[PDB]
Amino acid sequence: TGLLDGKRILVSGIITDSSIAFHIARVAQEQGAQLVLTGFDRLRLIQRITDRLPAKAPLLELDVQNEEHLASLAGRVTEAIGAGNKLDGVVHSIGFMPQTGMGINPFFDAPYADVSKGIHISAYSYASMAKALLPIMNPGGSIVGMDFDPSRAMPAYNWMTVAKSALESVNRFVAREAGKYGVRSNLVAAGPIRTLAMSAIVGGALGEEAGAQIQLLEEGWDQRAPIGWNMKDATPVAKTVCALLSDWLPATTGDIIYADGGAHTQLL
Amino acid sequence: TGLLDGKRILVSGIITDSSIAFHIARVAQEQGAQLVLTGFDRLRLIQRITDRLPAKAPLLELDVQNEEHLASLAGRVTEAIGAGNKLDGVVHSIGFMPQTGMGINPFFDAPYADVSKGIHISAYSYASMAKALLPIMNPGGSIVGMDFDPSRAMPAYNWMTVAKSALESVNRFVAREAGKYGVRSNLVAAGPIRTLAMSAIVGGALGEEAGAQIQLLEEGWDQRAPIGWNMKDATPVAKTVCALLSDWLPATTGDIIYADGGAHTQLL
Amino acid sequence: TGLLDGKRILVSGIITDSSIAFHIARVAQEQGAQLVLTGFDRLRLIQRITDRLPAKAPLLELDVQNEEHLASLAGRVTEAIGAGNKLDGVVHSIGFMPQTGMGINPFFDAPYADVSKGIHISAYSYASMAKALLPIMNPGGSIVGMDFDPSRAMPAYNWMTVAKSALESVNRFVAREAGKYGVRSNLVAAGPIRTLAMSAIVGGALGEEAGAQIQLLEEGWDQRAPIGWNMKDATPVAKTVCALLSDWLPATTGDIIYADGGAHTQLL
Amino acid sequence: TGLLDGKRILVSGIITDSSIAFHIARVAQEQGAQLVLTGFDRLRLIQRITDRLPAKAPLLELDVQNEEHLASLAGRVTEAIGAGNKLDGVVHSIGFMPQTGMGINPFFDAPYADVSKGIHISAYSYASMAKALLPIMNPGGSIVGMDFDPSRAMPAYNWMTVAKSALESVNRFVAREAGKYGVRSNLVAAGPIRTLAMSAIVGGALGEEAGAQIQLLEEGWDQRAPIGWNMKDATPVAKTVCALLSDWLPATTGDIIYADGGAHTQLL
Ligand SMILES: NC(=O)c1ccc[n+]([C@@H]2O[C@H](COP(=O)([O-])OP(=O)(O)OC[C@H]3O[C@@H](n4cnc5c(N)ncnc54)[C@H](O)[C@@H]3O)[C@@H](O)[C@H]2O)c1
Ligand SMILES: NC(=O)c1ccc[n+]([C@@H]2O[C@H](COP(=O)([O-])OP(=O)(O)OC[C@H]3O[C@@H](n4cnc5c(N)ncnc54)[C@H](O)[C@@H]3O)[C@@H](O)[C@H]2O)c1
Ligand SMILES: NC(=O)c1ccc[n+]([C@@H]2O[C@H](COP(=O)([O-])OP(=O)(O)OC[C@H]3O[C@@H](n4cnc5c(N)ncnc54)[C@H](O)[C@@H]3O)[C@@H](O)[C@H]2O)c1
Ligand SMILES: NC(=O)c1ccc[n+]([C@@H]2O[C@H](COP(=O)([O-])OP(=O)(O)OC[C@H]3O[C@@H](n4cnc5c(N)ncnc54)[C@H](O)[C@@H]3O)[C@@H](O)[C@H]2O)c1
Repeated sequence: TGLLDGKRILVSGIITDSSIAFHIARVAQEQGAQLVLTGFDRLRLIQRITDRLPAKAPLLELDVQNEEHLASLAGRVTEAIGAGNKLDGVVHSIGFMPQTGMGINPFFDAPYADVSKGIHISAYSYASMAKALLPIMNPGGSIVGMDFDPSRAMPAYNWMTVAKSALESVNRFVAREAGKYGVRSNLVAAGPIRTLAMSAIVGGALGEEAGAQIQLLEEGWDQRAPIGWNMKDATPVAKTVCALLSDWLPATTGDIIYADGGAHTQLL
Repeated sequence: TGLLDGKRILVSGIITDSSIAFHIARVAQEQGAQLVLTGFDRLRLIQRITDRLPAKAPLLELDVQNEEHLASLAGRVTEAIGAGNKLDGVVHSIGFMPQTGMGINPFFDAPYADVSKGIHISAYSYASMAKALLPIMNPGGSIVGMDFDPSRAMPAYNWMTVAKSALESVNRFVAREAGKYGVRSNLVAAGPIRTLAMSAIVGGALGEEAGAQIQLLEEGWDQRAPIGWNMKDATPVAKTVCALLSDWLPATTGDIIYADGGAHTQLL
Repeated sequence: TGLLDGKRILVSGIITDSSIAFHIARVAQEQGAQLVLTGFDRLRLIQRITDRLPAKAPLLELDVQNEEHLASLAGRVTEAIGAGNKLDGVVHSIGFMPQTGMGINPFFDAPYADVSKGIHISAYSYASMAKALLPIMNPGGSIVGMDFDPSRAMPAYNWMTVAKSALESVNRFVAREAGKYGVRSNLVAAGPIRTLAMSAIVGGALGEEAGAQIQLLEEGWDQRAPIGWNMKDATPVAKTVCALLSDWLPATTGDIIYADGGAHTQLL
Repeated sequence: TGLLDGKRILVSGIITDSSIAFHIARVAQEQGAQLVLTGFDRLRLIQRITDRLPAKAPLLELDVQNEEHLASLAGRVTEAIGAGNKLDGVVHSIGFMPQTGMGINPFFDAPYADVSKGIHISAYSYASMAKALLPIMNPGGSIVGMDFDPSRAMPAYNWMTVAKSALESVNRFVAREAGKYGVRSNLVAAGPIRTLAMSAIVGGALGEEAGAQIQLLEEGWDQRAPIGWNMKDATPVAKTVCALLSDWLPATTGDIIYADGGAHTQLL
């Protein structure tokens, strides 16, 4: 018997086969979950990547900055899962910050429009998704978002760290609203993961100094983590998201679970 | 298939049928775990209470303040589980603070010997148990302890809160040592639970003012918790301990999971 | 000898005589600081209110959302303090969240444009001010911003709490940039203060339920605070801002000082 | 006019001229405070070191583990400051952990008696001192203790970190009791300081690996700190203690002020 046997779960954020959400979707399906997927802009690309998941899952277009996509979301989901069926889980694995807000570009040089775009996609959208999906969620349901520990400032991450701080605050309020539906809302704070974007940054896409800093940050992470950290393996992160989607953390809400090898609990 | 299918788990802290550890033991057995239990002082009492668990589990005497009990523990466990078998899980559900360190008795009036006894049992023993059990634990293993959020001072709990602050610090160091064995170490910070001791305190066993404060603390907790809090139900806490004992939080260590209805994430 | 004797300090955020920044400006002048003030929109109003300060201070127009005001700020300040003189201190006491983002209006109903306006003014502007003022700041300088503890979600404050979480994150990055100039950056997290806006909210300006919640929040605050909390007295907050502007906290940066009567350190 | 003009302050913890408390005492006297000093065991040594302070200060014997010294403390202080005079400030700058609880000696190998001694001196004594001194403290008074950020586990510091976690918890309760006298209670969390004991540890007194780890910890600290960290300079720490002893942080209690160059607010 699967951990998510009989659960209907919406998974957003797949772009490539290295996306954290691809691994969340794989593990959830291995655990008996019936999935509905949401994708942004490049849907032909997303459909081909998701064809490799162990089971079939309908794909729906969702640009979190689009008011029409959000207003029609619940109707499109229920149409994909069948009338009279509701979701048991929602996975928010969406994040973006324009290049001006990250890397070698000075912190003070990011124009507000770019910061605002990044916060809209990375933080506000967590509330936006919950607003659209809570009316079609079952009691005992679970909303999970992806976080990167922003409690301390760090090189290169810059305004994305600010967006994550706002996300953690948004999550605590989403928990208040979700509670009225008998639904939990939590974040998984993951360690660094070698996604296509991350590999590009290490490769110097956002500047040499930013690349050097991010590579050093990842090395320090594995060193600190009492059980180590493998940036090339998103499976421990995917399993943690599934733990929160399950009935096994029923008294946890407005909270953050750290899937970071325990690195944030250690100084050196 | 059970969440803890094939896992060998040691569970300490059963005294009565309302002990949090009784519920941890029940849920773990419902989930396919094979248990070994440890009990303090009143073993005839503990054996009769544990007879009501869905499956048989050997009972071993363990006074955490006794150096001989700790030195012979691993040998006694392996004798109960069979030579060549190791533990996959350890549950520390032990806590005690002499009456002088709690309730209406003034904070400044607790003599050091009493505070020291309370910290020995409630905090140091987490390290003591890990030292005794880590040599007989399998990689991928998990040690879980019971916590009561001590980040803020609260009426009546007094020196027990101080002992919990020390426990959280001990846990982060146990995580460093346990990591070398491929073992995780975490705490479950539970909301208030109506154990025999708790009911006695509400009943005024530690003074009227302390009883009034603890009853008010519990009411505020349910009010704050976005999903509510049922002090009479230890099952959500027991399930959370099992989530940490499972393979579903594999990247979490030196950490604290809050099974408190989300009360600590809300101000009012 | 005054605490801020010989210091040139910029103070933003005065709108009325009950503004926290009015009290910051008064105490700073009582302590020998030479001030330059910034005001938003209603400058005739601000000039008349600031006429009541114990000493004269030049007033400069500053709309933090205006790119031209920010680009000319340093030039206007240096013109007011004299060529060859730099600032020793900067006070950010600016906050705003459109009504849709606060009170009885549901959390999910705040449109992004309103949230974005609120975050621009309340969080991004802390970075904006530092970018404009750091080139005209002396080593040993200090930037202070006003915070309202957003670590936990609370009724009514809603998106303003989210903006404060973003502000705390912005502050840690401003500290990195300010450090290069030998300048500190910190926040003062104040308890609730009966400003004109706060009195209006208690009076039901943002809805009855929000008014009731905010009044209850303030009462709980004084109760929890080991030294109490007087919402009608901004002087303890003003003194704390001056402590950070002084040479008496020289090793504190990227940090938060709580001037809340110790309420955040107590559960009940 | 001095920051502590007319204040009567008790300063414990002087052992050598590099003790943090020596610098606290110097800065306080430079700021007009009238001091009373307490010393442990080697009083002839302490008297000769304190002779170098800018002004005379009476020295009283105080072993925090001695019940008689604590019971007679208030009487001895009032005798030194004159009948009808009370203290305005108390500085707790006392810390000790037996060698078994620190360095290369394994975390699990520290016997409870040694851990208990270390917690008695380093944490319980903060409550012990407050109990003895609060009856002879004026309203508006301030108690300050010395902390080393224990929120994360770190190599070598081991059980001393556990003692600091307990100290932070003790401080929040001392704040509750001190509030009844109109007195504040706070901790100063300092960065690493090259005291005689610290230099000895870097020199390998607690083992080579511990020495290497502590030297690395200090280097990382200066690197992270946006304003840097000078382990050879206790003056910024001494000034911060004086800020808390002054009337300039009147709304801060049960709290922790970080005098660490802002290192704890930065990840890398
Ligand atoms: N990679 C890491 O090291 C790391 C660590 C911790 C947390 N996270 C977080 O995990 C989440 C997933 O990112 P990832 O690392 O797997 O990278 P990714 O690039 O694989 O996924 C990000 C996703 O966001 C989507 N997205 C962007 N703008 C959108 C919009 N307007 N509407 C809808 N979707 C939009 C993209 O299509 C993409 O699928 C993000 O929240 C990220 O911040 C990443
Ligand atoms: N009850 C609550 O509200 C609450 C909330 C959060 C956390 N906790 C924690 O949960 C844990 C379990 O306590 P509980 O609430 O179930 O109460 P309990 O009284 O049922 O269990 C405490 C156990 O500690 C054992 N113990 C005491 N001294 C011992 C010693 N010297 N050696 C070995 N065992 C010893 C007792 O025998 C008992 O089985 C404790 O750590 C407690 O602090 C309790
Ligand atoms: N009142 C409280 O209970 C409380 C508690 C903690 C923190 N704070 C914070 O203290 C700060 C000062 O607010 P206050 O409570 O004294 O109220 P206030 O209304 O007196 O001051 C807020 C100021 O922000 C200014 N402002 C708004 N939009 C601006 C813009 N576009 N450009 C420039 N300035 C702009 C206003 O002109 C006003 O002077 C804010 O950051 C607030 O969030 C308030
Ligand atoms: N040195 C650092 O890097 C550092 C950093 C942060 C915090 N701290 C803390 O600062 C405080 C002062 O220590 P320090 O670093 O200046 O070292 P220190 O050795 O100079 O001072 C410690 C003092 O504690 C006293 N003490 C020990 N046992 C005692 C007892 N039984 N009764 C009374 N006094 C007793 C000693 O006599 C000594 O004066 C301690 O709490 C320490 O943990 C030190």
